[PDB]
Amino acid sequence: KESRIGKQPIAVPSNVTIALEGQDLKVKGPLGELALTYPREVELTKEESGFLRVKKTVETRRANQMHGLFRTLTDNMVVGVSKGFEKKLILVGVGYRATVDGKELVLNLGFSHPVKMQIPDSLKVKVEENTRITVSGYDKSEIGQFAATVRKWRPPEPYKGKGVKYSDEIVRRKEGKAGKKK
Amino acid sequence: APKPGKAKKVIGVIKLALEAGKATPAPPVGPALGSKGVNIMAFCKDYNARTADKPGFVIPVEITVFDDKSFTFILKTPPASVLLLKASGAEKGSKDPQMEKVGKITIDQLRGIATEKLPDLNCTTIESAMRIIAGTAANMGIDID
Amino acid sequence: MLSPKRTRFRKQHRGRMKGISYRGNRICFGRYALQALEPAWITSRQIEAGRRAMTRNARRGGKIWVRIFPDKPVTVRPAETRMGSGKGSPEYWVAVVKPGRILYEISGVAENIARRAVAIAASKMPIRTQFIISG
Amino acid sequence: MKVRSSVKKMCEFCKTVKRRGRVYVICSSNPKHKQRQG
RNA sequence: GCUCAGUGAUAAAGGAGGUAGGGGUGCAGAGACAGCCAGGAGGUUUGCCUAGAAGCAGCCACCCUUGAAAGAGUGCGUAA
Repeated sequence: KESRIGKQPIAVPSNVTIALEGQDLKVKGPLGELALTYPREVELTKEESGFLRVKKTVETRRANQMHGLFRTLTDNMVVGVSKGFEKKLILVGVGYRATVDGKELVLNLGFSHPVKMQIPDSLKVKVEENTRITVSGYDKSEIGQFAATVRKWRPPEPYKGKGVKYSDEIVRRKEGKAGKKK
Repeated sequence: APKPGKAKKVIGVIKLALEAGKATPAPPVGPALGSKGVNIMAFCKDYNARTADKPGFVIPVEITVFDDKSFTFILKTPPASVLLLKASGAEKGSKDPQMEKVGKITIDQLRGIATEKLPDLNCTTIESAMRIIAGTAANMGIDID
Repeated sequence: MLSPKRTRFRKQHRGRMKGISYRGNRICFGRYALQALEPAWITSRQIEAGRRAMTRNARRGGKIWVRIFPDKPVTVRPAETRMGSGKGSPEYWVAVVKPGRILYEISGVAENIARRAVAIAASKMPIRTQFIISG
Repeated sequence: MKVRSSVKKMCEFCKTVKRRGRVYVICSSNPKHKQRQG
């Protein structure tokens, strides 16, 4: 089944400049600047050719756990500070709508009181329609984690699928009626 | 594919197994394609009319409704099983294939059935069509000469 | 390690599973086989629940062979103290399944169908079982 | 999720992933296949 | 040199690519495997049974044709 390890060469266009000093590589771009801390026992340098390089100490099975890890934490920041990321959220059910009020967003999902969600840093939220809830971000952890909190309230029930669901999310509509004999 | 025909499919089509001259009853055809769109009143007259060229067996009918009230259908050839029953002169098949035989058919029979039922079989030569239906009689307990 | 027997004056001592010495058969009947690792007191309710299961996942196929047979009776005390020896038939009877000896045998079928068949049969056995093939 | 001692996969849609020393089996097909301990 | 369990300072059948060492085998730049895209056909709506069951209750049969590929066929599903 699954194949062998494989690196994903993602660097330059110089739309993103890297600057490593000590177990802390800096990522820049036309959007913003991100920073992540990396453990020791590993080295990283900026090749003159134009590719994020990374090496390991030995060829142990434990080394692959690290090398094969940092390999992504160096590319997700690239496309994150260039192509950017935007997640679309769609709601279902009567009475469910999305409306912005400045830096905060309010929703109404059955709750007697309109729940409010604050927008952190390095993240932007927009609402084109009362059914669409897009949230642009830089990295992936923030924009992603912020997508779980906005769906943590009331997820789509396996009966009608209402509340908050990601873009093009197949909740798989299941028949609520039971007892019937085929 | 030496035999053209591969076109668009899956468009809300219904297939039944009525008999030539039998579609007027309510209980039968009634529930069938009744809530689809076609009117039960129609079809019947246009069915026993085209199937009047050979009334005595069942002919595979293909009903395809549209966005309107109208409808269209095409007449096909009878099953490769019912035919083997007519040539063998038997009502139903056997209970245990090979173990118990109900009748036998000559080579000319299987050959004639492959020809009459050719514009529905995806084959190239004649020696194939016959061998295609030959495996059908080996299931209803009917050995071939 | 049991099979249908016949009436007789069966009623002797218990016995005692000794070293692997005795048991040490091979693979004669059937393609694959199944052996044990440690002796024990296999009852009839175990061999029957294991044999039927061996063909339960097959149904109408090859043939099952039994190269084993019980002997050592089994006497159990009701609930009172200890005045004398047990009966020998309260619960059942057993024997000795020492390692090295062959148990079940399957053949006339594929390798996979004959592989899973022994699997369930091994679950019915209280003692660990070792899967083999031939050679 | 059904505890049980011997988890074992259910359908082909089982990935059987070990998490925190606890072998889990998430099935996107039928939640009934989703087991905890194993 | 291994374990990184604090197991070692209790405890089984069974279950899991957690993991070290040695040998061997299958597929493999007449390019395999994971993933992505597309096809997955016709008779056989098969026989029997059933109010009905047309891969998919069950029993038996489980061959053939057109092709690069496709089994009267796995799981879900429909009263069908």
